[PDB]
Amino acid sequence: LIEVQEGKAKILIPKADSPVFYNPRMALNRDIVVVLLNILNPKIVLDALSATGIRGIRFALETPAEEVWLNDISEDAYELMKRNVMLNFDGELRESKGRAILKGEKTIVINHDDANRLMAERHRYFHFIDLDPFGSPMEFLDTALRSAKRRGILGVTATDGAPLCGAHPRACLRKYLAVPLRGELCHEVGTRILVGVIARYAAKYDLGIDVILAYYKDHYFRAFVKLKDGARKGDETLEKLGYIYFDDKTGKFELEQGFLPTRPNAYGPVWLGPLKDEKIVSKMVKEAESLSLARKKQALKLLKMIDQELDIPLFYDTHAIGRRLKIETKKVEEIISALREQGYEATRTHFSPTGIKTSAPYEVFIETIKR
Ligand SMILES: C[S@@+](CCC(N)C(=O)[O-])C[C@@H]1OC(n2cnc3c(N)ncnc32)C(O)[C@@H]1O
Repeated sequence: LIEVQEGKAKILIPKADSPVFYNPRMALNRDIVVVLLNILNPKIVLDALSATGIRGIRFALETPAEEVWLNDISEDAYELMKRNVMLNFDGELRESKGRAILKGEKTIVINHDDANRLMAERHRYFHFIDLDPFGSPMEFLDTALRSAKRRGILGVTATDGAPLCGAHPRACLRKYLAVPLRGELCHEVGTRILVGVIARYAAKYDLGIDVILAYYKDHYFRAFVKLKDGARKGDETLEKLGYIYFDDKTGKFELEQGFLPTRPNAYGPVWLGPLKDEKIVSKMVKEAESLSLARKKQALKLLKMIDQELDIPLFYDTHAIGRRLKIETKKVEEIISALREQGYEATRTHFSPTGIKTSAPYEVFIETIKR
């Protein structure tokens, strides 16, 4: 059992297969949540699957959250959670039947249980829930949508890019109830599928969603959504769903808005609405800068890219399109400059190193990239 530090938190992690899971590479993902929570200010928050407890501990130490819940089904994780919490906080941790509570400046609740059972007990209780599972979050989604306030925030992660990026089509249909698209656009389609499944599951509770921030990074998808209260809110949310058509011979895509597609070879359903709230993401860049984070340089690099990134469905991948059409292409920076000079919005995208988001028609893009 060695000690490590992440952000303002110091935790004990076992040494190697490990009894309690901890991934230092996820320090960035945790930094982004911290930044967002300092903008939204949720009071009651839940770290549904905390393992070592690092996420919830940082929520308590680095954000305005007043009541923080840490939960894990593993006995080992639970014991480690209590230890690391008391490693960062003073006081006596009162425990009773797989539940330990500390009532200090911040109220910390440590629970040993199935996330679905805990969330079912806390109906319409949390202002913010963070679902960070090992793989798919689908077995916890429906209950999280009932555990969060009707105007709460949901932070969702999916680490199984295989089905979301199209490698495992069958699994994607089973888990996400959507037809995935392979290729250069898969990182974004996977992200829009995640957001779209959250929107679809939310509808039955007469709730809609506004995406605060949804992105892809190092083989995992993240979606922060704000629940909207009302049947009409839910109707308008479903109206933002749609499908994608992809011509594998050219890289040209088409979009169809609607609950159901009306042509063959449709991919989706996917969320065709905004993948970010401009104002909030803009504020996150500033907030990240004024905060001490675990991976501050990587967090700013990602947030700045997303901040300047055009918020529009899909993009054109210079490399992939070049390979499909069998043509030579210009460099990305040369293409963006050329597109802007012609009056079209054009930016790079975090979804791909060679991707370009632009309002320009496919044909205009092709004429511009042709070298
Ligand atoms: C990759 S880890 C989570 C990490 C994290 N939240 C962070 O930033 O370190 C997911 C894990 O979820 C678990 N788990 C699996 N099923 C669960 C369930 N039904 N309820 C609560 N926890 C569960 C674990 O035992 C384990 O600690």
